[PDB]
Amino acid sequence: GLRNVIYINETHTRHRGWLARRLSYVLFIQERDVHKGMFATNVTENVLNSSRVQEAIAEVAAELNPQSKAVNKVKKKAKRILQEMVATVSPAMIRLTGWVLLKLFNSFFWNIQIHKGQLEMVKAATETNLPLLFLPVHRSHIDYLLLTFILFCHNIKAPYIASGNNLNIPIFSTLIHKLGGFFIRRRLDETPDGRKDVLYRALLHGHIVELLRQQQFLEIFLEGTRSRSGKTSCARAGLLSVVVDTLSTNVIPDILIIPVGISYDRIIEGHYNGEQLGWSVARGVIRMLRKNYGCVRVDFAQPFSLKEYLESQSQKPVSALLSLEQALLPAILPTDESLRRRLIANLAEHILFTASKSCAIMSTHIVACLLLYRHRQGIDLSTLVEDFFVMKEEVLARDFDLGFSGNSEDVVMHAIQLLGNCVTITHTSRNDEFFITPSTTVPSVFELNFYSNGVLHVFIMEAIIACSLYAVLNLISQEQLVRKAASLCYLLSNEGTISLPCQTFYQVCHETVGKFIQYGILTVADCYLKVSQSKEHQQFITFLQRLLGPLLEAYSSAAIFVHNFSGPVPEPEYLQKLHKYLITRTERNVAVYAESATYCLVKNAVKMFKDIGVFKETKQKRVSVLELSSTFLPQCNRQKLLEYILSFVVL
Ligand SMILES: CC(C)(COP(=O)(O)OP(=O)(O)OC[C@H]1O[C@@H](n2cnc3c(N)ncnc32)[C@H](O)[C@@H]1OP(=O)(O)O)[C@@H](O)C(=O)NCCC(=O)NCCS
Ligand SMILES: CCCCCCCCCCCCCCCC(=O)OC[C@@H](O)COP(=O)(O)O
Repeated sequence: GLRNVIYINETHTRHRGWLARRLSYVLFIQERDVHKGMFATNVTENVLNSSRVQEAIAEVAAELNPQSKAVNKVKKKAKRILQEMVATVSPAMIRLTGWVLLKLFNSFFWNIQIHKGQLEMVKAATETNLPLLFLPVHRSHIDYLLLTFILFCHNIKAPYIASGNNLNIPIFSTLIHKLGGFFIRRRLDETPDGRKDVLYRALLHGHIVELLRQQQFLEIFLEGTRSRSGKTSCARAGLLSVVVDTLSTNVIPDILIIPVGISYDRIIEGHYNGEQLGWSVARGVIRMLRKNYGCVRVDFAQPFSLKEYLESQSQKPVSALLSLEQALLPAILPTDESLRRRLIANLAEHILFTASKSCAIMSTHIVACLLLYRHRQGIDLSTLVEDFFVMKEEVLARDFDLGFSGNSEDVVMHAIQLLGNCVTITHTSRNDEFFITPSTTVPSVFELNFYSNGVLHVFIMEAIIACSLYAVLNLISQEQLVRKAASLCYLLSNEGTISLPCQTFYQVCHETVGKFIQYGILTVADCYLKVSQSKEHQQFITFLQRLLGPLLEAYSSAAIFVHNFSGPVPEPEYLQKLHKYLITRTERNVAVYAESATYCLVKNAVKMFKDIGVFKETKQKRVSVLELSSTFLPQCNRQKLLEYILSFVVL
């Protein structure tokens, strides 16, 4: 029950015949319904006529005086900001781009899958007179080309995209402006001379207020950048404040929010090893686009009402105040605007979770997951083909989408040829069957790990309970397992979203222990559970244990570096000589999983220690210098902090 948006023969057009086939596409572009009338107009004028904006202008001028006829200057400046900000969509441009993208996608992709039922909802959300808001998860640059192209090819008007100021350059800007992309500043700060450019912020508020008030569609990537790790990073609540404020003020009745999940079998950009490790370009871009990449699946979550969601928050009698340190450390070592911050901050996480949990699991995702953790030593095809069937069922049985179908053999054989850089395909003695080992080198592994992290979010919970199960043992008391698991969540907090922000970890772990008894891995003898001593269950427990190896090893070997920490140092200088150590631990062959040396997990560990408050952040001259906290001034605390993390990791 799917749809391939790129698959366009004459059957997708009205006119038919030899000629009508030969020019199939050009007709399909002609038949699309996009006119100038259904786009917001008089935007600059309406934003410059705003009573908030003119008052914001009125006071910024007032400061500059010894009558006050300098208003001309600030007003003339205020205009120029909107002149570089606002977008101006041209149906002519959109069609002609859509045509090109329909050629190019059909060149360097195999297909782009859409579940009709998910879009038939969006076409019901469209035909109610409300402004929609599309919140995808940033992974590759192609994300912002797809989201629009998918809608354009179902007779839906292109959304106005919130774009980084980087792209604002001559020619390339005036193209983007005509394709809906409106440019916004980074940090919204002219200079540290001024506190806040009240004018710019008021104009930015006004623009979005106006663009929503005219019932147009908005596209915001809540992840400031695309993910280097290959999993959803920390959500930014920058613009969601601007969009919620619009509702808070009562200038528009309601907004619909649509989480989107775009999964790639192979991202055009490829591995991020170049960053994670720490003429000739244009040649590289030719070398880039001449390669083929795999399948794509874009998954739209159910549109929900922000108005109702914001009411639903006011039904909660008490909010979550517990600190990451106050959760963990006491178990290891014997308001007015702050509520408003948390309120909008949680929404962003709730969205990214919903989006990330829509993303379809790919073939590469499943192959990498097996190759890294299930085997590593490397296996002959037949065993991997039989496993690829077994894993596929494990994913479907947990209610997740697959971005592949057909013969397991062929779906794996396709997926190998994408991982051809990491994977080595050889011939074994007295066999017609071919052998498959992955790379365990410094640079190659990161590519396998990156694509492997695609599946991590399906098993992330069961893995925490699987690690905690091993932890508690060194006839389990259920309370202790939940209590122990609950911290391993607070510890791996920064690494990624584990569950919905609206419920506590205790409950999530209780439910996931509740799942293990339903599967029948744990059974009843306060409650006393026993682990099923069955080959299949044990190998699954050890797979789930192994799966979190890199994510614990890095956090362990991070604390091994803290053991000897000399004086206060700037963080950007520290992170490099912490990241050096983890590379040096592969270089010497001390670190087990070479995955751990990735730059992403280093930032997570330091932010985790900064959340725990081992390093007291005392930022100066616009950089974070790390002060070794009074609690962790002695050695015996850091010793226990090291001993603790070691309990979860298998030796
Ligand atoms: C413009 C943008 C950069 C703003 O984020 P930022 O400036 O980096 O983040 P800050 O926390 O410094 O934002 C400052 C303001 O945001 C608002 N804000 C940020 N987090 C907030 C939260 N949790 N609750 C309420 N308001 C919040 C406040 O009004 C805050 O005011 P302040 O300056 O007095 O603190 C925005 O782009 C963003 O972060 N999110 C969208 C990402 C994006 O579209 N990037 C382009 C690539 S497609
Ligand atoms: C049918 C035709 C479809 C029309 C397609 C038009 C698409 C318009 C694109 C608008 C401009 C892009 C949107 C903003 C995205 C953006 O700003 O990406 C850059 C950052 O996130 C990532 O930065 P980094 O990872 O640090 O390089």
